[PDB]
Amino acid sequence: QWYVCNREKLCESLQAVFVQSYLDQGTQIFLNNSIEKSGWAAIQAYHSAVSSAFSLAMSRTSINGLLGRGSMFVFSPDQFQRLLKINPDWKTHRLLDLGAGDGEVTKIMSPHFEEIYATELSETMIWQLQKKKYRVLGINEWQNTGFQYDVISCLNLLDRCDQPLTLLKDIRSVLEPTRGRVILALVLPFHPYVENVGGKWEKPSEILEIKGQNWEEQVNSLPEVFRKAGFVIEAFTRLPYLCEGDMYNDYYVLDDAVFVLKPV
Amino acid sequence: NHQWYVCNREKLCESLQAVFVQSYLDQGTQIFLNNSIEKSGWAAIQAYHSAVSSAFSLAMSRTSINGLLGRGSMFVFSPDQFQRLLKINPDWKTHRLLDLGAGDGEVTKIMSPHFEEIYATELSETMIWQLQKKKYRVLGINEWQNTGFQYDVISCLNLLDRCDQPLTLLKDIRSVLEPTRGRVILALVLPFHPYVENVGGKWEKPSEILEIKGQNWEEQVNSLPEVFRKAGFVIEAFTRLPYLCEGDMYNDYYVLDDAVFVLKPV
Amino acid sequence: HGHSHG
Amino acid sequence: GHGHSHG
Ligand SMILES: Nc1ncnc2c1ncn2[C@@H]1O[C@H](CSCC[C@H](N)C(=O)O)[C@@H](O)[C@H]1O
Ligand SMILES: Nc1ncnc2c1ncn2[C@@H]1O[C@H](CSCC[C@H](N)C(=O)O)[C@@H](O)[C@H]1O
Repeated sequence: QWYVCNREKLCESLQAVFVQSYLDQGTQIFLNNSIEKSGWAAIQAYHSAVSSAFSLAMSRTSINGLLGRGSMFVFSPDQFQRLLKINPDWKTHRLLDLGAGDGEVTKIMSPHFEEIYATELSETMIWQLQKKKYRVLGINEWQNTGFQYDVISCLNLLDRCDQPLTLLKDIRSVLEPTRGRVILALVLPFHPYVENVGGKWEKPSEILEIKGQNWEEQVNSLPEVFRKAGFVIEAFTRLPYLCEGDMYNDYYVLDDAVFVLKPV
Repeated sequence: NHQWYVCNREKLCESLQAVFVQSYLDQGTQIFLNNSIEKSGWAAIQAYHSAVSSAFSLAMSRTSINGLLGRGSMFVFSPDQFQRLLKINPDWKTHRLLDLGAGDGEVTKIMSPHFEEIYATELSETMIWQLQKKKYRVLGINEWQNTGFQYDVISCLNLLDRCDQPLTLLKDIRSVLEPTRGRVILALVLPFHPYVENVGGKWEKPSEILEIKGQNWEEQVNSLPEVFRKAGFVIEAFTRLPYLCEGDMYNDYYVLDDAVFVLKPV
Repeated sequence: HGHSHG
Repeated sequence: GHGHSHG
């Protein structure tokens, strides 16, 4: 359901790089953990109470990290080791996770790096990222650290930032050019906005030319977009952008398209 | 009352002795003290503030907690004290103001009537909300020098001892200050003990250190003209003011020893 | 109470 | 019991 697509509708060159995912162990563990967390009605009431009172003074993201709630899921360890095509014990030097959220998505990729680096707009997410021992860098500081990153993860951020196309060329410049790989998640249908305080939002200062009338077409528009910033798709899959749920629903799902981009 | 305002003028640099303004516990300062004493009797809220801070101390910075609740509003000078320090009349006005590290903007509100456009910066996410509620224009920490404009007045009120690059901030102020008539309003907590606030009662030493060598309030101010001269500033007027803040369940107000300086570019 | 992505 | 907002 979340993992399949009409392989005919894809572009012929995308047909050769697609990877099939399945509802495996780790996804069930997350789903079963989420169903358990929602079952605790006392927490949900406390969560749905704190967020309601401070929603005007903070962002929906910052409140989540303040509570450690609403953690999300993209790929399982095996799902990640099948898209990147790495063995369970694969390991390189540096990771960079841009807009890493509360880090429960970065923690899946963490066993493969000696150094993890993360950026986040939310002040409580930075605290959550430092709680995972990650070196949290500024949003304009990572491109100037004086060293390159072997894997730069940009998961579900282009539809959430002000200058996404700038971020793409930024990643291209600091990615280790010989063997570095970029992993990039994206919610389709592509609906971008910049989150603001008090449930508000603003349109981004850079428009991405990601168009389509379904999942397969919006994916087909992405190869040329990655070609702009100097990337080519090495592999990609369809995954659910799973998120922890409230008292109303045990979990939430969004349609994610993850890409492994080698620099060209 | 008195110990908040007096300095040993004989222990001052004889160039600072000329430009020292004597301020006093005036009406505007007592408007703050009476209110802080009032809001300390509100035990209903004083336990509410104590509840939220105890809950979110590990997840946010103490400043961000104060911003979310809007509590802990601080005080430096009154409008009269502010007018007397800038050598300006009550109805005086100009175009641009920039308050670097403005907090919840309760000290900016003292200066705000004198300006047509008020810019300010902050690191705390909740403090920026408190500033935009006052309709101020919140700029990034590295945008205010690169917008191109020069601010007629730039205020760095006790940001030096709390930021990572203080001397860089001094340099950045000199570049984008209106050179013909622009003044700089500087506050600084003495004894100078700097750090950079992090989340959860932790901290980190600033990347830069300022040459503030002094032992009493007067001696630390003695070495300041050198530091300001390094940034292209001379001291036009300065004073000793109590750096106040709204109290709590146990105390009505918290006081610090502020040395406030009005500077002009040299 | 919503999905934590908007 | 409660800090001076500055610190
Ligand atoms: N300009 C920016 N720079 C860095 N992070 C940003 C940003 N704009 C938005 N973000 C972050 O991007 C996140 C989008 S939600 C994505 C969370 C995480 N990457 C995941 O896939 O699970 C938000 O948490 C937000 O804090
Ligand atoms: N590098 C920086 N840029 C902008 N604001 C900063 C900063 N470093 C610290 N700050 C903010 O500056 C404040 C210093 S406390 C001073 C607040 C206010 N100027 C007053 O006099 O009361 C803190 O709230 C902190 O959030």
